[PDB]
Amino acid sequence: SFSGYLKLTDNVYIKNADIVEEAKKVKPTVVVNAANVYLKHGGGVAGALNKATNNAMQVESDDYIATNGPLKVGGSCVLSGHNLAKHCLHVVGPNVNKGEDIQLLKSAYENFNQHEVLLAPLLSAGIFGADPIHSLRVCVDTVRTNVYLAVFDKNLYDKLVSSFL
Repeated sequence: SFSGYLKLTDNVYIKNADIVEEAKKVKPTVVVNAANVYLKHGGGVAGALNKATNNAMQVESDDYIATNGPLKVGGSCVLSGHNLAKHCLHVVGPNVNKGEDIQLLKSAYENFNQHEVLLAPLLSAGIFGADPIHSLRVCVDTVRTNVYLAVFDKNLYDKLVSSFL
């Protein structure tokens, strides 16, 4: 199962880890992708997860968008986890760099409550432009299911743990 995580709350755990490497090691039931509404997995966590699937995630995602149209900011869809997990929960956090409402971050995290346990990144962090300390706070105040957070950046991980209220 999950190893090396620091327990933050009853249900939230955190580790300084590459979520692709973590998914390949654990092969969890659900890995969360930091998706955009178009499921265009170009960069950040989405680009890394997609590259690990040899682009199979993108091919599957393009078929999903052709059939269903784009997701909503704050929304999600369940697709295959390919070689990384049983399923991938593609969750769209607001992209502050695209001028999207930060209030949608709580709605984005609510998608995690439909899954008993998940391996996930901090939503709207990184190239999505939100403050990762705020994202962690929304995560622990919104998610009630067991979430194992992988934070790629060591310096950010230390700052998140050291400032956790």
